[PDB]
Amino acid sequence: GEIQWMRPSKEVGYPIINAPSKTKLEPSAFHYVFEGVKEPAVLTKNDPRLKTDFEEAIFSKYVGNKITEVDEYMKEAVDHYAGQLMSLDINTEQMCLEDAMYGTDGLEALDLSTSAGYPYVAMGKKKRDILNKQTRDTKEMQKLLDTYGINLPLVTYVKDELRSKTKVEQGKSRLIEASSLNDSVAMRMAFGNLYAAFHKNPGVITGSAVGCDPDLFWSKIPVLMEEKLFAFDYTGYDASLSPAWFEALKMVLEKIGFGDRVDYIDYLNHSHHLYKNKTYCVKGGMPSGVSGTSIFNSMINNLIIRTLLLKTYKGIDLDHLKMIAYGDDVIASYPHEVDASLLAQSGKDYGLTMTPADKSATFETVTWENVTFLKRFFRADEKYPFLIHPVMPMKEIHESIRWTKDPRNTQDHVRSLCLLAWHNGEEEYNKFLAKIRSVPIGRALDLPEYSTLYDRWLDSF
Ligand code: NA
Repeated sequence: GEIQWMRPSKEVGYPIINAPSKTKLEPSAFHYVFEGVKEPAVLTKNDPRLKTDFEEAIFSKYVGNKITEVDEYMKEAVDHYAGQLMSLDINTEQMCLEDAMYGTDGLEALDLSTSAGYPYVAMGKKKRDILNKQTRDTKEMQKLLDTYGINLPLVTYVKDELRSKTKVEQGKSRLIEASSLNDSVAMRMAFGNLYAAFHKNPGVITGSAVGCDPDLFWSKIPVLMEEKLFAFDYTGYDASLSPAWFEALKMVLEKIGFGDRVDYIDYLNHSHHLYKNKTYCVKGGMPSGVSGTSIFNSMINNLIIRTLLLKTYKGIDLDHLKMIAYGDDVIASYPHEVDASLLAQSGKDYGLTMTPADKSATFETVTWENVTFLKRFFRADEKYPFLIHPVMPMKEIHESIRWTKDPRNTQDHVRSLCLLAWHNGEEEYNKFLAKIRSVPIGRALDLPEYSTLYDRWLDSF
């Protein structure tokens, strides 16, 4: 991805977009009960903690574009992945406006709390004033579609979240690209059935894990991965995607029956953005935040890995490449050992910056003991080995509980953490509950005991 130009929004006919400048994050009742080092990300150029230009840091993710066209290996990757998706019999029909708006089997309704994007965000008009979940009314929406059309600018927001000290000082805050409600609705109508098919089919056929339930899905994964596992991390995956990857994606879509609406992918690839009082144009780069983002990033990941394997290991048998992606995150396997370091090398030529799985310093062999997916390890249950525990380390959880974005959601926030933490074992879980209950706020929460979560887990399969 590469920013073509950037300039005052007024010069191109756009209003200044006002965005929050103060974080909603504040020390929670457990701030000093648990250890942590993360703080709220910088949200403005005038933040006292900044040790470098803010605007420069937040846009540096656009490292540029390394490839213009779709080469021989990419076409091969496209044919193989498309043929594989072909076996799911995905309904290629367009999804009606009502379902695209309020949901249907395999697709949740539109999130009524997130931004409505441009121009609504500039007219002070919110989603709540456009759709009614009880009515499933599509009259206002329709009227808005006809009035403002599609292919509207995306609104760039800084993500209000916890970041490390380094990332705070280096102004490395992440950005959200809120697309207009019109495009979101248009895209969910165009790809609604594709999204549904993926959500209902997490695994090695879609090569996607979006819409999955770790508690249940973890037990299915091992029986889907071949003998040798391999994985690696990406640096600025979304922003690094070159236009060629979007073209490769459209080819996949064409081959599976959606060639009818590949133009919507151009909207993602060559995108128009609004940030504060500036407007900019980007060539390449996936708009992190847009509807379908997760799925399209996952699809492109399936193309990338296949491409690097073809380029690096001619004669590789893609039919035995078993991988599951969730955006840039991936867990892959092959009957034979492969060199991630070599693949990483090939990756550079495709505009991808690949590094050792889980911040390792060197490319080490990935095993079932050290592999992670969505920050979770895999651990067989001591009593019933066929049941696999998704284990997220307590560090992440400790960092999160020390802050709050709304005192009214303390119960939900802490319960959420509990559903992640109990998998670390009973000894650990109880220590966690005890600390929570060492302060008044914690003692007033209704939290599930270990044996309760274990029983609930077994009863969920
Ligand atoms: Na883009």
